[PDB]
Amino acid sequence: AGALVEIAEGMATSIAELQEGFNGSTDNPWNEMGFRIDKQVIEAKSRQLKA
Amino acid sequence: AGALVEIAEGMATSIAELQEGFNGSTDNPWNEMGFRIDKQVIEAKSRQLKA
Amino acid sequence: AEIGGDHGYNATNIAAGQTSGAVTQIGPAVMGMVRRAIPNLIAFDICGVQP
Repeated sequence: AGALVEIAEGMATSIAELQEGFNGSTDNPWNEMGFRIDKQVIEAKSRQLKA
Repeated sequence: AGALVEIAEGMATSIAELQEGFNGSTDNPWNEMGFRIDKQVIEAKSRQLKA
Repeated sequence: AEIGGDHGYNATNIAAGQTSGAVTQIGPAVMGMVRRAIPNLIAFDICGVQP
């Protein structure tokens, strides 16, 4: 219907230049990314027949 | 509807290694196979004319 | 009767080499590592750059 549109904008320079406690500021942390690395283990199920 | 789906999976090694009386176990027989071999007998019917 | 045994099919049991039988295997091999593919970009021929 156009009432609710999707947008995305960058961060203002005044907030980006001073990030994570610059010029006496506080509680303005960076955003961080990491990798998880998790494993899956499978098992060999058997099968057999007789005559 | 997907409520009753069709599956297929093997046997756990702990249950397949000891099958039909190994390590003192019992009441775990194998699944067996074989052939039946049944026969059909036909008869030669005749057919003739005269001039 | 030295049973070969198996893991309890628990993920931790497989990953730790545990086995309900006699021997405990070294490790659960390495079949490979999957990484999620980086989504592709749309290029900038739809919007002028003007650096």
